[PDB]
Amino acid sequence: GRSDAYTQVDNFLHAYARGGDELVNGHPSYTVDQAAEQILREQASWQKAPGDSVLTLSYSFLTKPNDFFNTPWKYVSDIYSLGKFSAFSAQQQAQAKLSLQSWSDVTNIHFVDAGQGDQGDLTFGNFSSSVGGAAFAFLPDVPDALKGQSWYLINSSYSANVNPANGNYGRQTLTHEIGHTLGLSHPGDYNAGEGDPTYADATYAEDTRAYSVMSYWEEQNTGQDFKGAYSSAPLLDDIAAIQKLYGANLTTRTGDTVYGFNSNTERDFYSATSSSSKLVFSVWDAGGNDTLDFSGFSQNQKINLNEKALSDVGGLKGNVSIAAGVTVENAIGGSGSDLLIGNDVANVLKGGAGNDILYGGLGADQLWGGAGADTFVYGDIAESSAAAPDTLRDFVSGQDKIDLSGLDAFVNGGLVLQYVDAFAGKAGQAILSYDAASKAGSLAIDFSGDAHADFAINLIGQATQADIVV
Amino acid sequence: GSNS
Ligand SMILES: [Ca+2]
Ligand SMILES: [Ca+2]
Ligand SMILES: [Ca+2]
Ligand SMILES: [Ca+2]
Ligand SMILES: [Ca+2]
Ligand SMILES: [Ca+2]
Ligand SMILES: [Ca+2]
Ligand SMILES: [Ca+2]
Ligand SMILES: [Zn+2]
Repeated sequence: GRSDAYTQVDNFLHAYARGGDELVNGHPSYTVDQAAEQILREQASWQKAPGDSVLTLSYSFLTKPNDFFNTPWKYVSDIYSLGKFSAFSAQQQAQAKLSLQSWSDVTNIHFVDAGQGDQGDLTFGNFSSSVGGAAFAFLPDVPDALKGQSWYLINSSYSANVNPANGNYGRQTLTHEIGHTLGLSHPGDYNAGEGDPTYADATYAEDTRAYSVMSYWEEQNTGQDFKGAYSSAPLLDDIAAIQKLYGANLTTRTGDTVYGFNSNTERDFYSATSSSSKLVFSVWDAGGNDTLDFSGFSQNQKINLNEKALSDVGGLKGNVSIAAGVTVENAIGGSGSDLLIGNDVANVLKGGAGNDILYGGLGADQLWGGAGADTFVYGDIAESSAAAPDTLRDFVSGQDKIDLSGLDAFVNGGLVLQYVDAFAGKAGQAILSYDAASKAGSLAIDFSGDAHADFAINLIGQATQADIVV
Repeated sequence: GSNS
């Protein structure tokens, strides 16, 4: 019967499920693609020059009020006065550039710094009189007099826009407003100032800040928990939406990249600096051998390398995700008892200290349990075929375990393992080998009964019959 | 038209 380790893997593989025809929080559930279409419903975008595959947009920071600011009512019916104008401070300008960079990283847009003034396609400025929201922007389908503008509230009562920084609301606000200027709408038909919207007004269940920075709703609505942090950069559904609009950026981070601790991304939101770092990010990466390094955390973590999957990292829930179309190869756990789930390619998974559960999935994986009693789980023969077996790099008999309980043959076929020294043409025969000189071992199983191994696992260290579950 |  399926062990608890196998059950934990299965449960996490199906965590944060999306799609289908059942109600979730009183709303229909949408897949990433369905949500992306919803976010793009306005059908507004900047036009690329004929033939150009890359859209180039400039930006500038206003130094004085413009026509809209002076006479709002001539452009929008609801706004009569914006109060007093103020230019973006150095802090705001620096943070704005990081937000713009986070959008250009994922799609084919090149942002050009046009400096101080009103010459940029995109412009930024502050206002002091509350218009029912922290900031506002215009979608690209408005008159040239309003196109590309985003405005931010700064007054004695509201200070979130004064100090934007990685992980805070001010930084997410910049990313959110820039998203509007590029053509993205909120995931549902709601807006600050129009009635009194709540999550009950969302069109689909996944309209939360766990999936889109364009959402107004807390991540807890969908089961995630960022402990007060806010995503600084585009999330899973934002990436899907913007790429459908301007294309996927296939040159971003094409080298071997490390996310988390020891990051070489040069992106504040992808970097962990201490065991206290609250990470919230969705990985966009165009190539190379990449690694999710979460070695510096001591909390129990659940890491899933499959595209579109969410992971529970550094004490938060559903805070790390991998964008659709991205292949991340390796993952390193921390000192807690972690769950590491690989994907279809060859992965290097390292559990570190703690009693970890590792699941390589398809491909010939290199698995390191590290210190502690680790369990290497298998759910299908194909996951470690005789032709491309996994290698358990630091197996310690009596401590670690090889778990085969979830295989169909044992759960359903009622097969019983019979250890022998040579195959004789009988299903279920297994050969456990160990060369004490090289310290290399092996487990080979003939499930078909043709005297040819169908499943095999290479070992560095000895494994005994007592180390193999079911 | 003023999207917050
Ligand atoms: Ca890379
Ligand atoms: Ca890769
Ligand atoms: Ca661990
Ligand atoms: Ca371990
Ligand atoms: Ca794999
Ligand atoms: Ca171990
Ligand atoms: Ca494998
Ligand atoms: Ca066979
Ligand atoms: Zn908005």
